[PDB]
Amino acid sequence: TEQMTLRGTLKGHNGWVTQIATTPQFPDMILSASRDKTIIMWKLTRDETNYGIPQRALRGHSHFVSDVVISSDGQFALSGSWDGTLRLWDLTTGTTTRRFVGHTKDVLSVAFSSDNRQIVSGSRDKTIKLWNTLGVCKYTVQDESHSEWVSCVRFSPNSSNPIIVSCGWDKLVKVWNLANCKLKTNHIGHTGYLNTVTVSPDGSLCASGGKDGQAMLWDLNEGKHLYTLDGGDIINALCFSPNRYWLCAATGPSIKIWDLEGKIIVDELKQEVISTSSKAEPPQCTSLAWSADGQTLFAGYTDNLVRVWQVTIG
Amino acid sequence: DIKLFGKWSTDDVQINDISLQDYIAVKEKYAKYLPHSAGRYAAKRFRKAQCPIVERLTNSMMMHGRNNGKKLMTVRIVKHAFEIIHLLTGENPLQVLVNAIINSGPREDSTRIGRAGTVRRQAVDVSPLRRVNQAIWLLCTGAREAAFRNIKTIAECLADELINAAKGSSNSYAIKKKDELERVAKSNR
Amino acid sequence: PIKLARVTKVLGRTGSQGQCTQVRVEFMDDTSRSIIRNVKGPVREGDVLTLLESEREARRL
Amino acid sequence: QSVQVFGRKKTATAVAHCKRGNGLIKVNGRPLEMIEPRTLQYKLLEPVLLLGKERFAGVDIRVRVKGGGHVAQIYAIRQSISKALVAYYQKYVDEASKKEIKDILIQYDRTLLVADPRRCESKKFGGPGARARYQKSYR
Amino acid sequence: GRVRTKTVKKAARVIIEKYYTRLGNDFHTNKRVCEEIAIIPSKKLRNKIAGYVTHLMKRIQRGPVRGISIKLQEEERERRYVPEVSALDQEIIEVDPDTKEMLKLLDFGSLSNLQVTQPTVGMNFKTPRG
Amino acid sequence: PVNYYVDTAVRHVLLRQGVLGIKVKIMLPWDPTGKIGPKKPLPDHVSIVEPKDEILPTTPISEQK
RNA sequence: AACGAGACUCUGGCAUGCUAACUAGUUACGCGACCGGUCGGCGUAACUUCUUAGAGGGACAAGUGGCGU
Repeated sequence: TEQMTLRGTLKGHNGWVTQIATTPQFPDMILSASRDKTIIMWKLTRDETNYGIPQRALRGHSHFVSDVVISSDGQFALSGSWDGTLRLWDLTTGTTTRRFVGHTKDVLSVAFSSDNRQIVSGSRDKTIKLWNTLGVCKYTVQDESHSEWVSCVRFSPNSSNPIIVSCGWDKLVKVWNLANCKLKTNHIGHTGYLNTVTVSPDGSLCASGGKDGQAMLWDLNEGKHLYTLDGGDIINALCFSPNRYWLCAATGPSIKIWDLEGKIIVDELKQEVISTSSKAEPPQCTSLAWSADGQTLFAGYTDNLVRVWQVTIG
Repeated sequence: DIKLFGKWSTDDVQINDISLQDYIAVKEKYAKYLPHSAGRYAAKRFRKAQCPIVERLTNSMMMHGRNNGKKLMTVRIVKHAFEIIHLLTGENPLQVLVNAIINSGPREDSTRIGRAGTVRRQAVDVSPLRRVNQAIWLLCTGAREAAFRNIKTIAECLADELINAAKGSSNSYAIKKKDELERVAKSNR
Repeated sequence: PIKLARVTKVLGRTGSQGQCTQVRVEFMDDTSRSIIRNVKGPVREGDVLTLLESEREARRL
Repeated sequence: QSVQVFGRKKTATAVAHCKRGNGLIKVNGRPLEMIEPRTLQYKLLEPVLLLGKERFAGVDIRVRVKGGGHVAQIYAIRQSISKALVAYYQKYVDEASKKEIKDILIQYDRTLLVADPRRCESKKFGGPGARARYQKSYR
Repeated sequence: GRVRTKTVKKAARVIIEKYYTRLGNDFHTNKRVCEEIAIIPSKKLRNKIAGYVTHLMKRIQRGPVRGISIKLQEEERERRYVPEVSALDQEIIEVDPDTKEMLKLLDFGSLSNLQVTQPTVGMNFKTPRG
Repeated sequence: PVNYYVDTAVRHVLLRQGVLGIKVKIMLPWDPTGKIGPKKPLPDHVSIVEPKDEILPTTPISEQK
């Protein structure tokens, strides 16, 4: 009964966007990593010619900015890139503060806890690295972490025990404990390599999307496979909706927004406007971000462009 | 807006041919403050048409051995010729330059068929970019052997072979040798 | 009778030393008279020539 | 308030330190009208004759040049000022005015913001230069 | 020109035939997976291989590629199909009179699904030679 | 690779009626150093490891540890 | 399959990412000189943009449109 409209496009980049970060502290500032060594802090003017402007580019890296997670307050950001470093910024300055050295390969995904004192980083080094905010290597997981790369690591935004999860290219969804670093649960249910895992905002439901295109639902605190969502091609992102209680599955050319319980698609988000490029492939949805209100969905594609959405309340 | 040498307006000029429409430079966005911009236009095919034509004249003006690298001696020749044109014809020195380019380039040529030394030609069309290149190679040539030893300075003699080439007069060196290339173009047809 | 012309497509490159490009030539008076005229110089598609005579067909050299 | 960038032609490197001020632009301790090749004065003044003194109103740049020749020093300077205002208007002013400056700068001439990479070739034995050969005889 | 020699193409083809699941359509991801699977010396060879792997994985999705294994190339298509009723499950099978004589000698003249069409009446089936 | 994978030797032998000269070259093997041959491989020799058969899944197994 | 070609090695171009630098410096602070300015003028101080040289990235016909059994 509610649609998803193309309200605007966030056109400011040159490379493929990989992650967009949102905050409840600021419904106006938007940070989006990309594949052109630059995170651009957006300012949503919400004008009819443009929904947002670029405000302050965070030009600090030397390779592809693979991931961006921001703090509770809207001043700090944790960023991973393919050079192996982590750039901890300070958003009012447009200037970095820290640099985390110790990853010899491409840092794939990072995550930031609520207390802004725990930093986890998953890389092509097959190592899980726990970082203090100053720069201390708190724990390197050499506890038989993963036989291949770790695609996405995530914290758990729960009132329960804060837990971490680590999907890998060896098709294993491993659950480890904070300040204990012991494997809690293995999930062997995927054909094809895992890409993204994210947790429902209650901190009890985890979805895992892989190469098969099948989002597998998992519990955190008891850990069992609940539902088996199906999609099209390879999942590139997974989110949740804290207000509308939906599963934000990101297939390639379209976002298949799914219901968590009914498993009914609200809208199919596929938009083609040209006919000259019919012999090529449409851009793939890599970046998916759900804002605090849930009214605005920030989706980013490989056409170096981020498409914002508005929910037609009807 | 942008004035060549800070004093010549660039928008009041008007080309006449459409055969040399795009292969003649500045109308609205090739307006440069100086001729020498030092771009790399000989990198790929069909890129010397998109450099300013005053720079084309200065590049084809350093074409003697003793002057084969001197460009700051060459921008003070177009700077010391365009004022002479502006005092002799009383209008924009760029317009008369384009009119001297259009009337001087040959439009019909003959290619040699046969062995080495003997010729039996046949008439062929002339490409528009080659018509532009043949004009500056004749207009620039005419201002050297004229002003060689006839006391008069070479900077105003470039104006002497540009102003008399804009009108199509037969005392200018370029349209002479154009029509000597046209009489042999009539000889086969 | 100075006639002006278009360029549709260069065919090949001919002559003794390969200098002469062979181009299929359209007229600018919108007729479909597709004369073939040999041209000497760098020519691309979409050029516009000034043909003095406009009756002789192109022949090899 | 400090922004420091360089510009380059063949061997000349002209670094340029930009701070906020009144509009004092003095390369090598000299104002721009006093550089002894005055024949490329408009090449030197192409930034300020494109962006206007209002953008140069709250700035203060002293360009530090060395190396190269004369023309290569002039072309290294104008790249440095144009690259300095872009990084200044990026680090302190928002992205929008930086974009408005940068787009008209690349629309005028791409050399003003990115450098020309071509540099001298080695000499090869058998000739006076890089490709030209010594004249060979026959019979 | 930019023609890849048989070192690049041979290594790319055997990486395709061994690791089709790890590869994709992005160049830069295939650049990273080949440098951990394979021991490749100096970087310009690793980049030239991974470009051919991207160009090759683009072409397998459109159909067949003659250089790589048929069993794998066909199997992926199958994996990437069941019709609900079989194409051999027809209700009317149109046969000739001469076909029904063969079925009559096969004691299968009592079939219900047959519909004896009449054959065409002109004896013209050869090409007009000349 | 001719600088560290081969080693040349030129020896003159003196016979009764003149000089023979012999030239011997040996293309050294691999073994990242076993004190024999170079450590570096030949720069066009690509070596691809064999993949190990991962156990294929049938049911989504949520195995706690 | 092998030699030759290619790959390779050296060099040129990019890094406000990293490593550093009293025999290289920038910026700043006082001091000194002459009209807030000029100093290849003096000494401390943040630091590597310039300057050196290492490690590593980076470009692969990779993306798009044509022409291609």
